[PDB]
Amino acid sequence: MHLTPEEKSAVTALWGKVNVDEVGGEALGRLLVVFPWTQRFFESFGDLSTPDAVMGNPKVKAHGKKVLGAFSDGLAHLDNLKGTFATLSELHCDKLHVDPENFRLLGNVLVCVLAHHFGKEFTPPVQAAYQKVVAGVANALAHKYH
Amino acid sequence: MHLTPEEKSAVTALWGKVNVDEVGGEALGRLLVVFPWTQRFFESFGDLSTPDAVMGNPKVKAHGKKVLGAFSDGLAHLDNLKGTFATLSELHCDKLHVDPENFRLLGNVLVCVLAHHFGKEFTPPVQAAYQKVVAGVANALAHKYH
Amino acid sequence: VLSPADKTNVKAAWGKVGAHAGEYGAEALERMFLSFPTTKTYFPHFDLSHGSAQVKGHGKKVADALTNAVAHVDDMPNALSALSDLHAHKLRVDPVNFKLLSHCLLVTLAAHLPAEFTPAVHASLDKFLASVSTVLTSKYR
Amino acid sequence: VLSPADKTNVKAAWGKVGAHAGEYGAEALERMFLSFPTTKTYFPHFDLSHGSAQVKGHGKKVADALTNAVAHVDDMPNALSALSDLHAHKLRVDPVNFKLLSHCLLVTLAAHLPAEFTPAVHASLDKFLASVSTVLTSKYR
Ligand code: HEM
Ligand code: HEM
Ligand code: HEM
Ligand code: HEM
Repeated sequence: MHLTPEEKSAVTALWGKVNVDEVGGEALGRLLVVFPWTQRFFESFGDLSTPDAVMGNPKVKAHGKKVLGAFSDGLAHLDNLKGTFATLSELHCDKLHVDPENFRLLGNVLVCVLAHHFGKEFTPPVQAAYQKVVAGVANALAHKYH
Repeated sequence: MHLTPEEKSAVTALWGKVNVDEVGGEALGRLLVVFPWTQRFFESFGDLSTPDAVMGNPKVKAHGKKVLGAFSDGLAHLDNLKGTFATLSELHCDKLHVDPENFRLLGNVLVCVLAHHFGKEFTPPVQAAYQKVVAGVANALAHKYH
Repeated sequence: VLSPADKTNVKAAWGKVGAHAGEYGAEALERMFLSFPTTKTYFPHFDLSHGSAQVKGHGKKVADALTNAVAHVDDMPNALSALSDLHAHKLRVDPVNFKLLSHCLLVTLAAHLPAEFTPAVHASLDKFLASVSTVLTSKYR
Repeated sequence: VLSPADKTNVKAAWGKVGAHAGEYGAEALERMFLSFPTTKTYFPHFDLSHGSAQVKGHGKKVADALTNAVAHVDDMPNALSALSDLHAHKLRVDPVNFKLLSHCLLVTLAAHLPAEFTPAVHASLDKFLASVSTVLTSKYR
């Protein structure tokens, strides 16, 4: 990741303040509501017929937390996202058949949720570093597609 | 750039058959006709009002030769596209103000032109290799943007 | 929007494709799967080996849908209605993939129509395929 | 297609922005220039430093066009005809950039309207900004 030291530092400082439980459920729920075609991968989660249904779904919440836990690992491995997510990439490709374009959608939704949560603290420079991180993670998750 | 040996040989194999002069002119011209907004960078080239005016414009043709001459040189340094195109990347950014999306569009138009000239010979595997190469060149030209 | 000229260009080119449509659709799919592997995530239930009967049969359906769009070029949103619902609510294919297939179709036509694939026609065809993709993607949300 | 509930959501969200519209416009631009530096290629004649009067001034213009769009949500192609002309024929901005401005505007709204930026409203705004982008790039060719 061509991340600047000041970029790494800003990403890390904000992340130490993130409530993963709240943020994960919100990001995953928002992806499914804003881009409803992504619901195709989550049929087994139950009712996803309305925003409230989605946002309230406990499987959506629990899976959100897990996804964001994985995202946390990446932040501790920013100089090697590829090796960090190699297995998860293989799994999303060979077992789950998820179009990597979805990784990019989730990334931008995540940025929107961090803004919603941190308000003015999510300054344009902080956002810029996070955009690089979400693109980095998406690319690492797509790396073992074949 | 994940280019395998066989990908690389196929790219080079075909490239030896190209009349770079002609092809450069066809690709640039087609870009200007198919995606007309790209004409914003070439107003000093004169008449670009109709397909014939663009395709037969001597300045379009001469510029295309220049473009393809640089591309060929990239094909001789596939393992170091970034270094090869560094000065050109800076130029297109800092002096010419060219959105790198334009490099992507040109690449895809170049693929159509190669298909058009080589017909069958441009097989699916060969196209697949050329897609990787044009994305790599586009990425190399975009890499010094800031 | 398609212009009168565009419409003439598309009818003429597709008219020359004629009875080879199905085969060109099948080749367009092969080129797509090979050049843009991420598109394969939508066809896990298919045998994607070269020459596959499944690919050949699907290429025909794709080609026939385009032929129909050309046949109803002044009423495309209505002629493609059924297909737009299918891609939006059952299949749920991310919109970026439409551009990939469109590009491969064009490459396929260029490789087979040396004389017809002039710059004006290429331009009309590009707009046509973008129009078709817009329709197929219009009911996504 | 914007639904009645979408229209309601956008009018509501945009209403609270009220007098801040201009500041939010400038903020969205600054976020785009920093997050997606290729967008700067369209503004070589601007001072792009933080706090620039050019950016502020342009932010207002963008925000006002957006207010106009919201006010004419049922008839966007007509209300934005001139702007569509401008972006298509004079400015000639590559279409991929509209998604980038759209995203930054959404981030700006999220950061300023925590109460109003619910999941349903987020969805409607995303669709609205996509619709605006479609109208602005509809005359490109
Ligand atoms: C930031 C990007 C993402 C990361 C880091 C991530 C991470 C994960 C992790 C850690 C798992 C658990 C795997 C297991 O142990 O079984 C998982 C499962 C899964 N992911 Fe992702 N994911 C991402 C994005 C996506 C998106 C965008 C989609 C589709 C929209 C998706 C689809 C799935 C599906 C369908 C599962 C299986 C869930 C289940 O039913 O148990 N993922 N992902
Ligand atoms: C394969 C991708 C490309 C390569 C290798 C390439 C290479 C070149 C080269 C060698 C020059 C001459 C540099 C000089 O004058 O010192 C040039 C100039 C230029 N390039 Fe590119 N170029 C590419 C794509 C593009 C595209 C897609 C655009 C915009 C649509 C563009 C816009 C321009 C402009 C406006 C000039 C100056 C033209 C003039 O002489 O007035 N380039 N480029
Ligand atoms: C030019 C645009 C396209 C057209 C005209 C088109 C047309 C069609 C048609 C006619 C069918 C068959 C429906 C039936 O059974 O009657 C179909 C199915 C399907 N399409 Fe598309 N399609 C287009 C683009 C795409 C893209 C970009 C993708 C994803 C990469 C896609 C993925 C699929 C899938 C997965 C099916 C179901 C195949 C099966 O399970 O049998 N299509 N399409
Ligand atoms: C949400 C979509 C957008 C809207 C509503 C919008 C709106 C506007 C408005 C109202 C103007 C000023 C016209 C006047 O002077 O009366 C303008 C100009 C301009 N726009 Fe956009 N715009 C949008 C997206 C974009 C994007 C994506 C780009 C490229 C990144 C862009 C680049 C420009 C440029 C370069 C000007 C001329 C600025 C100047 O020279 O002062 N616009 N736009």
